[PDB]
Amino acid sequence: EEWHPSTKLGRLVKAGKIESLYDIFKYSLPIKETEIIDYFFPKSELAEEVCNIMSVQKQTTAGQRTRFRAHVIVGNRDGFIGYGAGVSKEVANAIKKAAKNARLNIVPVRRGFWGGKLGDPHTVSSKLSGKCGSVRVRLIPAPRGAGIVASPTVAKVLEFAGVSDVFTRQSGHSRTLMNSVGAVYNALKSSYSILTPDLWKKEQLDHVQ
Amino acid sequence: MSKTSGLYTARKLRTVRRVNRWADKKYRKAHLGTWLKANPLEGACMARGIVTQKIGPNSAVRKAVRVQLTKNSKKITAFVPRDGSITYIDNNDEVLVAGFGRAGRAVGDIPGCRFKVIKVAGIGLLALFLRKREKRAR
Amino acid sequence: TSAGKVRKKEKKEKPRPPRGRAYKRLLYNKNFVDDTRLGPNNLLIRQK
Amino acid sequence: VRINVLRDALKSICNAQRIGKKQVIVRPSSKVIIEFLQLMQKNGYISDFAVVDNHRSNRIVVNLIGRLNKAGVISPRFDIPANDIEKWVVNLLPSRLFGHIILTTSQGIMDHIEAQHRQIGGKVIGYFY
Amino acid sequence: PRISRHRNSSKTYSTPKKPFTKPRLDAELKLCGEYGLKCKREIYRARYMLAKIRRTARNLLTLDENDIKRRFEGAALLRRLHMLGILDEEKDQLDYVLGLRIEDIFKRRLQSVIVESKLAKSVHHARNMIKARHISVGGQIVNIPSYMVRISNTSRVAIADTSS
RNA sequence: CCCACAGCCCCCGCCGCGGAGCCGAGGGCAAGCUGGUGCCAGCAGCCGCGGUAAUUCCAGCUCGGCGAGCGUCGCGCGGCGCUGCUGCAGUUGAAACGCCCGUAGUUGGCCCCCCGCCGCCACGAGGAAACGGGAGCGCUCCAGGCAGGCCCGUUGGAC
RNA sequence: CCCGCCGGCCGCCCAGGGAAACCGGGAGGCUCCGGGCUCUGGGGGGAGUAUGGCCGCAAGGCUGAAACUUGAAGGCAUUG
Ligand SMILES: [Mg+2]
Ligand SMILES: [Mg+2]
Ligand SMILES: [Mg+2]
Ligand SMILES: [Mg+2]
Repeated sequence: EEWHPSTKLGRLVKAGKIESLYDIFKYSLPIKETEIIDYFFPKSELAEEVCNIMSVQKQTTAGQRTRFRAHVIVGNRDGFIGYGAGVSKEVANAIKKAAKNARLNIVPVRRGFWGGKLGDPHTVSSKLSGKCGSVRVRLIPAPRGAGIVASPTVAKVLEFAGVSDVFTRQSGHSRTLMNSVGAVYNALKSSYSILTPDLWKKEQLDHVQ
Repeated sequence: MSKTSGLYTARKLRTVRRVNRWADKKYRKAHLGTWLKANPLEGACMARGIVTQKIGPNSAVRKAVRVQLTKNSKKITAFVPRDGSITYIDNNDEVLVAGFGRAGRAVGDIPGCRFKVIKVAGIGLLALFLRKREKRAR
Repeated sequence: TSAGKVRKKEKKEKPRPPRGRAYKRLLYNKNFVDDTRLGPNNLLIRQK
Repeated sequence: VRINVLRDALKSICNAQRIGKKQVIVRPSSKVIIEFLQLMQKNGYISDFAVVDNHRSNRIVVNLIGRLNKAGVISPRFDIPANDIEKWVVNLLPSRLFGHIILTTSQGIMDHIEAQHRQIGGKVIGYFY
Repeated sequence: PRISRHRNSSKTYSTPKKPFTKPRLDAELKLCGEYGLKCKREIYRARYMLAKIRRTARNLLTLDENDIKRRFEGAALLRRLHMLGILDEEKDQLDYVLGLRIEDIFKRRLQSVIVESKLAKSVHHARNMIKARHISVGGQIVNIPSYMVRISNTSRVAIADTSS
């Protein structure tokens, strides 16, 4: 009936002990419950899209067995993006599984300024690259008002991630959607793990949490 | 590493590129000179010729014609696409012949045909198939 | 055997569309202000 | 045969940092290496180093403190016009905010920011960030 | 040769590299509806102008603040933008220029100033009135819908003193 | 009014013709309803359709794109990091000479504190304009042109 | 005997890399894409063919096209 947490993190979240999702990301805790992300997003701010739907067959003694694989992304257009996949005998359940998996894994996207620092960040912090299969992606900071220079599929990810200006370069067999989306996702995921001199400041740890 | 990278090695790079750029089929076909001589159209957009005979996994016979170019005197076949246009072409009628979409190569399921018929007696085939004009003068 | 063997209704005399920019204005009220989807056979059954 | 001492030194340094060591050894002790290391130290990437004499290409020891991500050389020293630097900056470094490109000029070894300030150019040695 | 051979000429607009793209079509139609635009060449002209402004701003921004060329070109560009009214008076930094959009260009059209003065019932009504020659920009009647009005003349756009 | 004469633009009075086509609707690629024909006729740049619902041929309706322009043919650039200096690949996909010596050629460890020479960087002179960039000027705007106002830097045409 | 150094021949393997099989005494330090030198390749056939040149007693070797044709040929791996 109601959401009975099955994890310590879920229980703490049900209680109002934790106040922000950034309070979770800072310690790299794995997420297993989909109820945790709606609690921080009660109004369903997160978007959703279905990138592709393909049919996969398996040869058997009698004819063929078919199945469906789907890819889904979600984001609130403000520094949060997630990618997930699902496979099932029927399209709808595959889509539900893909959406659940995409919601489950989510990462923050760091943003920065091109030259002049005025107002909110408008592009990626610096150069970012990702690799999945044969596909490679490069993200280059751009000036304000430049739009998104990329293919329709990648631009959808960058829009759902909350970016406005960026140049992109692609390599490999880009017609394989899964690997392109995975490469861009990995590049975005790497954003917050890249040291920059402003973060050289030496901070002492905190015993709490 | 593999390639030369010294500060005084531009000559070798130029020579290597000059030699190796002849390996591309497109560059060869465009800059070698054989195709231009072997092409009965000699680099022209389209040609004016004289028809001399009508002939024609899919199993549909396509209607074409044998033609001789006025300026060249070599023989080729050009295929009349639009329906009902076989009757609009009569033996020994001046025609203007162009090419298909793929320069040089054959197009579609048609074997041994690489051109098109677009005018007869000076009237566009499209203008006649839609009844805009008429060939009462021939 | 005879080519063109496969190759009558009187045209329905109805007013021309409003050309110029009014055509754009006609589309603007077509879908947004006026109820839409489009392409079903049953939809034409409603139209008839 | 050995040619570019600076390249070998930088590669060794990066490999050592990758596994998070603290001290490295580099056989060559050229002046250019010394100026490169001085610039790195002043900018805050490698802290301290010492040169160990032996009459036969002295050795040098350096300390690591993380921070450094990449550092390389340009094997054929190009010529960089004072007014033609933004293209190299964009092509080589991750962002225009941070990073240092080393140029050797008639005025000594300096960084691309300093040369841009003095509106002069020269030859490029390497980079780091 | 004839003297007519030395008369210069150039195009003034660009076409999108990808034509069939649904969001672009919808946005262009929406902009036409809010500005009553005839065809899509006007949006292309606007994008051309915006691209020129942005490229100039970029080139000036790469240079040092105390560069004589930077000072000269930025001052000229700022003066032109302000006199046109596209950029606000309170802004005088080249950085703000990169944030300009074609909508600011549209707002300074003759139809725009006509409508926001409440002188016309609508953009279409404004255009039809402009054609009939009932409007006296400054002291001179103008029948060009796309005529752009500067700040110093916005208060001076009136009805033609000769119109019925 | 202008014009060597005439036109033409523009100004003035009278009467007052409101007209859109070229492509396409399976994917690339934005855009769907009946009647025919039956691997025939035909479409199709590629995949493909048509052997009785033909979502692709032939017609009607409907719909989409651009627009006084639209479509077709050939060439060049881009697409192309499929000519790769920036910036390709070389175990198995196409590709390391059977091995050694070796000349032209290319490449060459470290070190001297100030001299001369070469390259190198910056500045400068000198030398055609147009084109291109670009300061200023409301040809009704614009494509353009170097004008123009009154009390103009010596009005200006800088660079 | 066991503790080391140099050089050589081998096996397994953490990272890392790669389409993968796998390599790991590199096939690592590379789209974060610059140590030096040399050679080779640019969809598949026609074809290592024709015509010339050189070498060789000969068999043959080195060098080495075009017209024309064609929409796939190939690599590693998965289920039957
Ligand atoms: Mg092979
Ligand atoms: Mg490389
Ligand atoms: Mg290749
Ligand atoms: Mg070949």
